Amino acid sequence: RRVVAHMPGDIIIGALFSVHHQPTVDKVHERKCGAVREQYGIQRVEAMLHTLERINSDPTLLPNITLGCEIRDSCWHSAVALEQSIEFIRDSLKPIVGVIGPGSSSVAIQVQNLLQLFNIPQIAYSATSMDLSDKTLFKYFMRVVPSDAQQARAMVDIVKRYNWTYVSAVHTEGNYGESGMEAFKDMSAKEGICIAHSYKIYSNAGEQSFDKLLKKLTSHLPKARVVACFCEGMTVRGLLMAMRRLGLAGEFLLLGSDGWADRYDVTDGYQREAVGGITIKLQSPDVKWFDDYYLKLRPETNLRNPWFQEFWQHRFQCRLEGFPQENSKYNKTCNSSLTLKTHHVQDSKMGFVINAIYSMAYGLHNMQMSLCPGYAGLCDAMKPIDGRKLLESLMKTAFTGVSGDTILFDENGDSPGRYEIMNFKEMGKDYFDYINVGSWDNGELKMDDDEVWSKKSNIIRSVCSEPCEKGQIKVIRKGEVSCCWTCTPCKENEYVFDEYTCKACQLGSWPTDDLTGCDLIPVQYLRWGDPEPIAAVVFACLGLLATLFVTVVFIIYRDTPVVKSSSRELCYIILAGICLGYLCTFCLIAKPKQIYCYLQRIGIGLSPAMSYSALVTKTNRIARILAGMSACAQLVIAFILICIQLGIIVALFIMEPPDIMHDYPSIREVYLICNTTNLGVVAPLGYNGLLILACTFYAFKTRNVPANFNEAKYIAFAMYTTCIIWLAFVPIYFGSNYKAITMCFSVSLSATVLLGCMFVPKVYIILA
Amino acid sequence: RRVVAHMPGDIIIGALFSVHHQPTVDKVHERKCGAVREQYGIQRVEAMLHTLERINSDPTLLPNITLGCEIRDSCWHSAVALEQSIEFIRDSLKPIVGVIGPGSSSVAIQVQNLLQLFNIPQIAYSATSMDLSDKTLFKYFMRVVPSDAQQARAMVDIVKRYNWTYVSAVHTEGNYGESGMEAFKDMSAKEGICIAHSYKIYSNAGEQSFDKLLKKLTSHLPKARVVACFCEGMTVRGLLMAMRRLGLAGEFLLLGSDGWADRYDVTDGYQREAVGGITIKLQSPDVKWFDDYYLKLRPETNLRNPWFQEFWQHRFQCRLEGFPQENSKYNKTCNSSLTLKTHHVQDSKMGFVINAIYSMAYGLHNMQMSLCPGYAGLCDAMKPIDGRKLLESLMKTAFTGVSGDTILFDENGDSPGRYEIMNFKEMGKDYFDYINVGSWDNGELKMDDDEVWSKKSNIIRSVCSEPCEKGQIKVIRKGEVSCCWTCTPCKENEYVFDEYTCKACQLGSWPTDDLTGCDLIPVQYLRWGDPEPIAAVVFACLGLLATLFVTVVFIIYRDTPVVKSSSRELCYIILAGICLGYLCTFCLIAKPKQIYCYLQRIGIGLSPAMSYSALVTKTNRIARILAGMSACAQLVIAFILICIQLGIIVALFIMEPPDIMHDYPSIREVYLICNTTNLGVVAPLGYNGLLILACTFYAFKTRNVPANFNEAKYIAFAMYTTCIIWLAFVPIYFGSNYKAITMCFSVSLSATVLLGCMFVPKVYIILA
Ligand SMILES: C[C@@H](NC(=O)c1ccc(C#Cc2cccc(F)c2)cn1)C(C)(C)O
Ligand SMILES: C[C@@H](NC(=O)c1ccc(C#Cc2cccc(F)c2)cn1)C(C)(C)O
Ligand SMILES: *[C@@H]1O[C@H](CO)[C@@H](O)[C@H](O)[C@H]1NC(C)=O
Ligand SMILES: *[C@@H]1O[C@H](CO)[C@@H](O)[C@H](O)[C@H]1NC(C)=O
Ligand SMILES: N[C@@H](Cn1oc(=O)[nH]c1=O)C(=O)O
Ligand SMILES: N[C@@H](Cn1oc(=O)[nH]c1=O)C(=O)O
Repeated sequence: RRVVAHMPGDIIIGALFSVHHQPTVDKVHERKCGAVREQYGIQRVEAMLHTLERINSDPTLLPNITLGCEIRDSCWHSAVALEQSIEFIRDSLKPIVGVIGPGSSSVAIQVQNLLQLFNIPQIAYSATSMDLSDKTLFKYFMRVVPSDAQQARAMVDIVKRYNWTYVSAVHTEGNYGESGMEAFKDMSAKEGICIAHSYKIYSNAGEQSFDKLLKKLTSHLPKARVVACFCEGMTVRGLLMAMRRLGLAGEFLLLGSDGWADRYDVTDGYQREAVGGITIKLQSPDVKWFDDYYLKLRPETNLRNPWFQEFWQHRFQCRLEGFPQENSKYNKTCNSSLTLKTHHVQDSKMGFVINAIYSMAYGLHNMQMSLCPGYAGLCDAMKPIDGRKLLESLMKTAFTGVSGDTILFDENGDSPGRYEIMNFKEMGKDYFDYINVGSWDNGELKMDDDEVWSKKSNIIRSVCSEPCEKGQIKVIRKGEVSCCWTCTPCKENEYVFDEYTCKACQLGSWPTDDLTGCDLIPVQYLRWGDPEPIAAVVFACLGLLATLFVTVVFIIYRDTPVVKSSSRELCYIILAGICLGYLCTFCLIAKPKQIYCYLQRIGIGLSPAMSYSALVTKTNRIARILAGMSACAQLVIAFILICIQLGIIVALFIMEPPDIMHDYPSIREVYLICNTTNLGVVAPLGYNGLLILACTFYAFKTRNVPANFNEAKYIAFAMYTTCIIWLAFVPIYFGSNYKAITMCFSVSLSATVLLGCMFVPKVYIILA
Repeated sequence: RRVVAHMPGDIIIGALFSVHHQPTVDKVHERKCGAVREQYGIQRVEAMLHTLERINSDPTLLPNITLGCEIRDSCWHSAVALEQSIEFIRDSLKPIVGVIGPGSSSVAIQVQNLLQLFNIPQIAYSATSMDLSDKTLFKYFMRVVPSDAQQARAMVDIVKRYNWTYVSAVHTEGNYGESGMEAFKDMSAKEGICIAHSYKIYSNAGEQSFDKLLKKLTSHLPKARVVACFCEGMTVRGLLMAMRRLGLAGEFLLLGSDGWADRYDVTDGYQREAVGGITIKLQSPDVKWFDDYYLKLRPETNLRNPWFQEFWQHRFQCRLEGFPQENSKYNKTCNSSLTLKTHHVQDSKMGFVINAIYSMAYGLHNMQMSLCPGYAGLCDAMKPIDGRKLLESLMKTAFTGVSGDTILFDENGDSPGRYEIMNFKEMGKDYFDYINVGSWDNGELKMDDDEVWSKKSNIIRSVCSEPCEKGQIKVIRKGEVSCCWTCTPCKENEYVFDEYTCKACQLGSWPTDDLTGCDLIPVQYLRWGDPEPIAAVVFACLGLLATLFVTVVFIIYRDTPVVKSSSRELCYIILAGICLGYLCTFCLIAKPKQIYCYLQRIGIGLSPAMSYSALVTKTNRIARILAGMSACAQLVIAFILICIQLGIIVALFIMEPPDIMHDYPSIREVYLICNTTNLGVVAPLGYNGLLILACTFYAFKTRNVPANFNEAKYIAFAMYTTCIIWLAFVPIYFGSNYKAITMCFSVSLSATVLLGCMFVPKVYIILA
């Protein structure tokens, strides 16, 4: 049978401390546990044994009655703990009023399942899983530490503070690890953090299992550089040993938890490989009187602790020949000059242990005051200590702990606490230490960023993709996870408005330089400047000068035989036509307005009509007198021709209303032109074409008949050239968007011809 | 204290049956359990009590020693089971050699944790979670049923067979639910099934909790219509009651598990709400002799079962006045005419129970044979039955079950088994029943689709995304389950590369039919067909005929002074010019090849050079005769003019060589054209322009020359016409492209202009 500690008393309290290590993977069934522990073992046992004596000596708490204890070894294993708990409850089948719960959460759950049947309150000091907070399943359980909900919140705050997005998660198999990592996963996935892969491993797994786990961790090495470890000390140590074996010292950042905390025994020997690791340690100041008591302990004068001699041998590698447990495995013998002071560290959760024991004692005390106030001792009503009443008192108890602060239990039996964020750093040459780099308390994370990463080149941010919101490139998520994307450039037509989605603008808009939202593209038009329009207006002005010169010559030589046969009225009509033809050039090249549009249509439709309508009748009169009514009748024929033309124009004007249109030929450029349908343009052109065809027929009929210096031949030349000119611009016109400019050129050419291949001869004669 | 069923024997085997219901959420701490169960309670208790006596009577198994039992009630609760297991082991602190493990997995885990410390083999009959398969943690645990891995695989097969992609998951709090749903989630997400949201709920949760769960289920109702339930009977029943309360009458399909199976107690009264539900039942044939024994049981003659009278009262609502357990709560009394035959169903897992009991018997038998071969009974070495040897024998034992098939245990203590898929259907009016609609064995899912959904209108496929595999439209995801997508059309340029991305192909490329890929665009060359090229070739051919006719005529009268106007060599240079001018049409209008693009440039640049060079020299001789050298110098001057032309054209040829070049005007259409640069076309054209303008300056002088048939006038006509015609094609050429065709027409006509006005005057004379 396993050995246990004893201490006599009126009320006997139980305790489960992991004096020995967890049983090896091959020896779990035998249920024998390995090496003795100092921080987790002998220190806690001695702490309990001394705090009990302190309580007994102190008259203000639990007066006139002694408090005894029964310490057993759980070996940090659920099965060993269950057997020891059976040994506790064997008396129920001096009673154990309560138990100071085991370190592990899963072990605590097993022990609690057994204890709650016998109404034995269990106060833990390091059980942190949220599962134990449920008082329906675990009624007789309290703890002097907060749950790991707060620890998961702390880890996620630390991860988000450094914008770590793509992390890898490891948690120890059990209840602490599983619950911790479930909480972390929830809160991280909620707030943008993405987990590369969540792994699990047993603390007592072999070397090969840790090797395989680390290989899987390296499978996402370049990107996922931070491993959030909701792991125990031994899991972290296993990962460190794996890093040693496979040569991975110093490219992973291990974000630990309370399992790792401040422990030197998890990073001794393997300091080089855990440098930079960030851990979360429950805040607990060193208990000074415990150190004063502990450091003076000697193996000769300490008999009440059955594991103290084994601890003495293990710590200082030696053999004590004067004791039954010689343990001749060790080579040397230890002289009576070795002390615990050399290389002494007090376990971080010592305070909590003392608090837990006090939490019980005060509880009993409160019950003592409430159940029989008068008697200063174990009254008749107290002989069978009721576990239910003790649970109630323990629930409502409050006092001042060894640390100094007050401690209380909430509705779920937890206790308020804060965390200290620590970083494992290298200070000197071959000297590594834990450095306090921040705190976390009720949601607020305070952290120095100078002590950790004393440079702008910190650990490579655990991000699965560079921030791709640089210009036209858009984020596409490949299903991998929200946090691993690739990148596709969005085209110039479209704009990005929300991530993952870029859409095209309608027809006359263009994206801004920032490439968010599209604005209105500036509208281009006929541009009074520019070489082409200025050349057009130059030609138009020269044309106008020629027209006015010709009209002057005509009007100052009226009764000259040169202009005798030619109907003066017909000539007037021709000159007016040519003038308005030239004018509509300026009427075209301008800022498109309604007054400009309607006038340009009338001008273009009328001027050819007005010129050629009189021209045809003139040629007809000549051809008829050759072939051998008229005068006024000639004028009325010309006038009815122009009348039907004007009727057609006004009809088209009414049918299709003239308005300023914003044409969009391509996706980039926008122009404004006045709404003139295909029919709206081709109708005047059609009519004028019929007119010119009739005119060429009649001119060809006349051809080269002798006249007043033979005008007919020149008129025929002009008619042929003007027909050619009209036909020339058709392909450039009817399948493009240079409407106005080419119309300007066309009309200017078609008038210069007439004003030239007519009159200009006559002017020469006038000069002669 | 709780009552326990007894049967005396030499070896006592324990059992834990859920005789009563689970304690209510309010009465958990008191640890009192509710109403008595028939299928899971009295039937299993009576089955064990009868199977043991059957074994005792049978001499071939366990001869000469009797097998007793101690049956206890676990009330389907971990705490009650743990206290009853403590009652089992109390004697070890006549020994309980083994227990027939409790029904639920979580309860089995607690009991196993306690039992393995005392080396008591535990054979379950319905514990199915995978967690119990781990023999490191649970060494003394065996089961006569397969693990939940196979069941999760069965559910995944069922969901994938009906293309249910977007399902919602519910699982009962515990281990069976938790482990089952983890397995389902893993393999489903692996294959492609999608979980809308995974919910968890306690079996004994209040009505409010089930209401909230169902509200959350309906929050994803239109898209997630299938709920995969890894739940117990009571969880499913709670969901059905919730559906009744807030009005669901066939809106969800509940895909159940072993917990639901074919149980009537989960759907009795609430049949309308579970119609269409598909469940998975472990295959086990009904044990007939159990029914024969059970149906004859009376409360008067059955004393060994302490719960039988309570069961009698609960089943047939009545009171037995003739027994101490009157239970006066019931109003009426039971007449001696009530039999269990009325409305009798045997629980689905009866076979497994009897197999487990037989398994323990056979284990003991094998040990008895191996340890004490000679002695027919408990030998001296067998008096303290070692649990280790028993576990070993139980592990290696195999035999024939009640069903008929052989029973064996694997390395993990499991047993082979197969599943039956059942569907809850309505046959008659107010008549609902479970129908076997399939089976599942070692990966093979064989299931009839006629009995379920006897029509083409089955349940709406649980998909959150209408399959938009309709050619052009692609899939884009958006922060959520990579399972629900929005469909966006890709544009005409691009093709779908992978269903999540569509990319644009090359400049000269187009997507194929059904958007499978981008192929090469056909080239739309200048084909010999079509009206325009045919007309061009017609004109070229008539030009050739005219040229050859003229050259014939010219030699017919070669020296005659009538044709001997000027150097007759010039009037051969011009003929050659016209000929090769026409010949260039063919090399300009054919398939663009290297040789043909070589020839076209030379032809186009060269022909006008020679024609107009000879013309200009002729005009120079005429102008000299008017001004009043000539002789043969004019040939050399024409030759040096051609020399400068050929220098220029060859220089341009060298600077930019004609090759095969692919123009891309738009993204859709492509052509093949020779890469004659803009400079390459404007430079020879520029020179020829200079030549023609000057040839007119000279013609301007020669208007009125009385000469040999007055050639000068005709040449002036030709020169004016050719200048005009060159001017006419400016808009169509520079502008709407159509380079080759327009050039063909231009060169074809400009010759006829000369050949038409220049020469045939002389030929006219010959013909007079
Ligand atoms: C550009 C376009 N030309 C015209 O649509 C057009 C319209 C009118 C005129 C004229 C005139 C004129 C000329 C002399 C006197 C007079 F009164 C009027 C020319 N071209 C097409 C047909 C494609 O060549
Ligand atoms: C289309 C284009 N025309 C030409 O680039 C071009 C080039 C060559 C000719 C010719 C000729 C010819 C004429 C007679 C005899 C002979 F041997 C050759 C015409 N146009 C422009 C100037 C825009 O009209
Ligand atoms: C993380 O937060 C933002 C990310 O854009 C950045 O400005 C900041 O420098 C990052 N690092 C720290 C230590 O905050
Ligand atoms: C979907 O289910 C039907 C039969 O239920 C059958 O077409 C096939 O199994 C599935 N089809 C697809 C597209 O997966
Ligand atoms: N909360 C932890 C406590 N703990 O675990 C370790 O490995 N060290 C340590 O302090 C647990 O529940 O296990
Ligand atoms: N398969 C369940 C057992 N079980 O759950 C029920 O609801 N009925 C039933 O037999 C388990 O493995 O725990």
